[PDB]
Amino acid sequence: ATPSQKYNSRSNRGEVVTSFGLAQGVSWSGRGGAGNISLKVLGCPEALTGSYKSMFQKLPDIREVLTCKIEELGSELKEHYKIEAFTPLLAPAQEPVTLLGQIGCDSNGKLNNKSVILEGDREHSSGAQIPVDLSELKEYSLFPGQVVIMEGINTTGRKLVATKLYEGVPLPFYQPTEEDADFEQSMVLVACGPYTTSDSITYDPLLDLIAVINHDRPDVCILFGPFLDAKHEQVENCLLTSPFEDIFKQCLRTIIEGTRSSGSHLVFVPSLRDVHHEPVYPQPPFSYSDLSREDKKQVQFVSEPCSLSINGVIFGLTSTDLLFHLGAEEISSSSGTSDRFSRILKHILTQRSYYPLYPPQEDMAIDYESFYVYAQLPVTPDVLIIPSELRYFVKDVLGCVCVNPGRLTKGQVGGTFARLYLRRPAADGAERQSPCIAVQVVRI
Amino acid sequence: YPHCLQFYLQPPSENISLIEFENLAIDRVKLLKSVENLGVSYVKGTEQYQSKLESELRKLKFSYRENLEDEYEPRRRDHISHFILRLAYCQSEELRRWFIQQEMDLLRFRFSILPKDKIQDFLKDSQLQFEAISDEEKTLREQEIVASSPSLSGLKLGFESIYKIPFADALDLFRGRKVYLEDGFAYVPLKDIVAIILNEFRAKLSKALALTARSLPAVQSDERLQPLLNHLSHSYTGQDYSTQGNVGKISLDQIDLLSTKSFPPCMRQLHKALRENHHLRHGGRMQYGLFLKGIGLTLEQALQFWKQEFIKGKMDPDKFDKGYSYNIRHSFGKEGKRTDYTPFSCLKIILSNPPSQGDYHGCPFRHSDPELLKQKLQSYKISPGGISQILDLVKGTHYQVACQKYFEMIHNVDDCGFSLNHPNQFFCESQRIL
Amino acid sequence: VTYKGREILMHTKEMVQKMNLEVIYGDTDSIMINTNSTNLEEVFKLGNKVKSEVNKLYKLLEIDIDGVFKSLLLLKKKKYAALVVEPTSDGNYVTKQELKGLDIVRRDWCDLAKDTGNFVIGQILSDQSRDTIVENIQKRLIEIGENVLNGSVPVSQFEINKALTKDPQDYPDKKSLPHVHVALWINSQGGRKVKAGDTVSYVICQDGSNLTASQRAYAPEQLQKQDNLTIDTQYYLAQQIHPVVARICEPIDGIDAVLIATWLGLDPTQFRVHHYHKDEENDALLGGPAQLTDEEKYRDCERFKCPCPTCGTENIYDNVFDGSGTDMEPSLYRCSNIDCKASPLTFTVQLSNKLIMDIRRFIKKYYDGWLICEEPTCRNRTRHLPLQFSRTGPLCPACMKATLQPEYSDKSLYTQLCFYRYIFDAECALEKLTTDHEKDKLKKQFFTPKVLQDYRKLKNTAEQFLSRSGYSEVNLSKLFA
Ligand code: SF4
Ligand SMILES: [Zn+2]
Ligand SMILES: [Zn+2]
Repeated sequence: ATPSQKYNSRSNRGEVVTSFGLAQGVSWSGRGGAGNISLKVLGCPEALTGSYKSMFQKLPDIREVLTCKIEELGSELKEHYKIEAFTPLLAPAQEPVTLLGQIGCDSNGKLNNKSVILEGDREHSSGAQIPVDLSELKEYSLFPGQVVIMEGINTTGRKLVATKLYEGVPLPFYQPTEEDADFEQSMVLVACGPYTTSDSITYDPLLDLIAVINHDRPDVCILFGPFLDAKHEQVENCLLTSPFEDIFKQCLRTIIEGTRSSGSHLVFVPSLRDVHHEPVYPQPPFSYSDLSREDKKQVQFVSEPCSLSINGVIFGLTSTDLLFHLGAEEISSSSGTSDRFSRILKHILTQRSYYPLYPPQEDMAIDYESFYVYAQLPVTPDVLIIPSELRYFVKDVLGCVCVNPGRLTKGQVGGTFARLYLRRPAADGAERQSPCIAVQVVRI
Repeated sequence: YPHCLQFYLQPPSENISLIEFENLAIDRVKLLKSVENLGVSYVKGTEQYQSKLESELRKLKFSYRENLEDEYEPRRRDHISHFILRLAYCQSEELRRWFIQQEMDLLRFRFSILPKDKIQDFLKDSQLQFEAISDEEKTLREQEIVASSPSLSGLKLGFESIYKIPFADALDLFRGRKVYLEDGFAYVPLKDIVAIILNEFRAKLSKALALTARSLPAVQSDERLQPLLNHLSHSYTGQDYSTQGNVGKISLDQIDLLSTKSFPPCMRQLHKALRENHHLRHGGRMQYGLFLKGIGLTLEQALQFWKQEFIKGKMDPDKFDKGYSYNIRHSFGKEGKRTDYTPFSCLKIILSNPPSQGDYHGCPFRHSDPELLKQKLQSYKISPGGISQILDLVKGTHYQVACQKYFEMIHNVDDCGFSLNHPNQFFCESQRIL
Repeated sequence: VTYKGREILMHTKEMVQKMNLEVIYGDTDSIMINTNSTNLEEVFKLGNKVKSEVNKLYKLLEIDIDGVFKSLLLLKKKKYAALVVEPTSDGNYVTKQELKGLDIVRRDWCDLAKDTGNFVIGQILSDQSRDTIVENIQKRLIEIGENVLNGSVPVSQFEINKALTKDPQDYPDKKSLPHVHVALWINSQGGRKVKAGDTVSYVICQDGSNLTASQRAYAPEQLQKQDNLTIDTQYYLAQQIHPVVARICEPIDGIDAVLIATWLGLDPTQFRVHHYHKDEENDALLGGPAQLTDEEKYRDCERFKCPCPTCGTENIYDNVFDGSGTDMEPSLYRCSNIDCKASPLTFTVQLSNKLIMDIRRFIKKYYDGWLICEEPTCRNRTRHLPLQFSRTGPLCPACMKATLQPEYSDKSLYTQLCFYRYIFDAECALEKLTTDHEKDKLKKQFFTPKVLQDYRKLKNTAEQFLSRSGYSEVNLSKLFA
């Protein structure tokens, strides 16, 4: 009937929208569960193997987390750039003096090019704040809560004027081994919910996704949340006749049973929009009980943000729309000269965390102790997965290939999902050799 | 928890809900305060004292002889409660001494309850060795025990069990040559055994409290336990329960006779000062108004009462409205609670806002010197012996026990049957006596 | 050394308390003692006696008298207003007018507000008794409220001035700032523009557009030349005069911000609806409550709303039972709408689902981390926790001398969750009524096993959130470590 009528009458069915890497045949397929497939969570003290501890916050401890982050980034940047020595923010120095601190918006609104303050660290500036003037600065790209070293001149001690910004240095890549190069090419599927149109519960997009998974027989499939969106009008009005947990269990069991024949490994990444799960960031892995031996072997539940390795390739998984949040509150010298996505991804890779913006967007809850101990980048990931409301894309920045597949369903219109081959190349030769080979964002 | 008595020297490491934490702390504070008051009023050995403390322990479900319920709930409650109170009381030396005294009284009582047949295992379970001699050995050495025995009259060596203990553990006992020794082991009766047990327990408790006092700064950081543990004893009331919202039928005219028949001394003298002077300072006005609200005076009745008294003050009734009716209605009404919404308690009256010149509020026992206490008691027509014992209790800083004795005197009864902690409870019990 | 110092200081505090005095403040460098004495010589001899007894208790401690205050209003460390008693010859003394920490940081106050603040501070620093001071202040506040309400006050006194640090268009929060709104209006409609460093004058007005006050800020001459709109008296009473006076009067015992609102006008209802309930709480209470009761515990907690699926009528669930006396009926037995015959007990699922959403929202609201400055005059409302910190808490970036604290405290959220579980805790609610035969008849007539299971499920829907709830349980291992 009328519900989800567009999905039954969409012409773009199965038509690839974007390609990256090398030209590849339309008949994308893998070997399925056959062959040696490695799938291991990595780094960052195990990234919430268990559920959680608390929803109780302490201001001094949040302060400790923030200052520790600032000081760690500062030590790394100082040792890399061979900076002589930092100075207190409030010290009036006639000669240009390097200053360390995190950027912040003066008021509670969107950051403006002349409404920016620098907040220092305790061990150098005692956490003092000082306005910064960007009139003299030529090229810059800032957002709230990013750690920066600014070499401006401050002759009065009450207002700094910027003169140069130090591009932050990314983490070293993941050093492979002989076993990693011993892996043949494997195809990876990645899709992000919601899996039903804005006015439906039939979950037709999920059925189409299951069909394509079965047909292609990919090696590993990443499914981001939400699986029953909290913002869905059906649940926002609490018209459902079944508990949230029951509906989520039904959807998960349908997904699991649908892909039994494919033999493809399956991983579920939670999202903040999941109504039933805990609404806090970072999120622990989903909970499920009805698992057989084969199902338990084929399905893994991972936390979010998660940094898992498939066949020795570091994947950066984050379900929250980080790109949109950063773009909302990011300022830069030039807009059309460079791509916004490029510099936002640059910031994500540089800041060494899975959510560098601070304070986060209103529709987001971050537990800062668990975030500090579980949501830090271990190494510049080989591939970064950031499903975002922004348009789908596949960029290659600082070596890392960042893919935004896009939401699987926009309102009532069709969405897109990303396939990508992955093959660790020769152990030696070119200095940088991205394991990713080809990427195809394709319409569902 | 092998035994009911136990020595508290192994802190628990479980997890409990915050509500359980607060309930345990409050229950144990109530038990300790009851122990103190009951020991002060009565004698520590009379069957009345033991029975009353038994009833208190049963109602607070803190200890009992071994059974299914005792294994799980009362013993763990006692353990965690004792350690929470350790956290609460290690702040000051006076608090430490008070806690030690009352814990010693409680331990002595519990020991007296404990049947003899089990004491042995308790001593074994206490982790220090005391050995009981055999009947044959007791018969053989009865003459020696009697000869070495203290001034205890006669040769009667009754059924009291005799134990074999190293002389080291009876230093203060055998140092006076008042006990028999054999191969370095001393033979002691039950009373001296319990004395030794309590002495060692006191030493252990003192050391533990000193350590907790040193360790406090680490644990005081928590914000959801500071307001509870800081004033657990100093300024926390043991379930006054005489809160705002009571019901009753009080006639405004009758107030006067009630004041001379069923009011505690604080409210009695505050009412007399009001009637005689037609005016009260801020503190006394608030205290008495809150008390009248507590006893059952409705808002219109209270407004009429205060207005009628203030017409005699020679000031404009419209001025009365605009000035004080707002305050009275706010007291009877909306937010600002815990200072205006709630009637005061004996503890708050004693410990807060000492009266000054021209101010008649406060507990008379705590805030007026003995000469004026005697004057007031004489004016209240109480027997001289009653006045003497009231003054004795006041000198012992047991003001509430003194008020309890005053209640018994004026009501011409022997035992009041409760433990006053709130003036409105005083009035309610008096009305119950009619 | 610090431990011994704290020990001796606490002992001195308790001892001087035993001396029938009361100590109001002290940190290892000073002790303010309230003497309850109006005789200077008596105070001096009492100070000498306490010094002598503490000295003979601690031989080498050399205490001394630093100063005497005839009357003092205490608000915080180095925050007070006092009449310093400078002793002159022949025992006479001069009441030098001193006060620290009363400085106001922002200059966006009406002339009338400044006058009211000056009057209040002068009255409090007068030598007359507490009752007379309170009576004078109340009379003046009532007179000012009536004068403003009836329009007798000159409009010129309602004018407000505020400087412009940046250009009007460069303020990120231009929506919420009245002065930048007026700057934009004058720049657009008028001629000469307003630049950084200039001062803009504005007066709030009532347009009837149900907008925020900041959006209604109008120029003074614009108001004088327009008649369709008038001055917003309610705004001026709520957050232009109440802040200044309550910053000083609130600490006084027996007077509360609610009482000031009642004196000033018809705010009380909408005020306590729009009132901050943070500084009111203070554990200083010397023996008041033990653990309160459910009535006063869950008073601030938001009640559980729910739409009836059949009719859509709103239902409020503020307790397990509803009615009075004989008709103690479960709130789920019948829909709040008399016309609707659908028992909510049928729609438990929806209920549970809604409950989830509600608690979910609250969690997010708690994690927004909105910090508010405590000084009523500033009341800066930010979300970026400042690294700069004070002894008690975060330092206000606007008030370099103040303390931020959460808008939605963690314990507020804990109380909300406990209220949610209590609303459906049928078993416990069955133990609060004394009349046993009433319990028997009521439970046999409604509390069948099915409804018990439904209520238990509703309990669990919030108990599963409470189990992982942030030190709602205390770990003894850490405590006794
Ligand atoms: S003990 Fe309580 S009731 Fe008795 S006089 Fe003192 S305050 Fe009043
Ligand atoms: Zn209905
Ligand atoms: Zn402030």
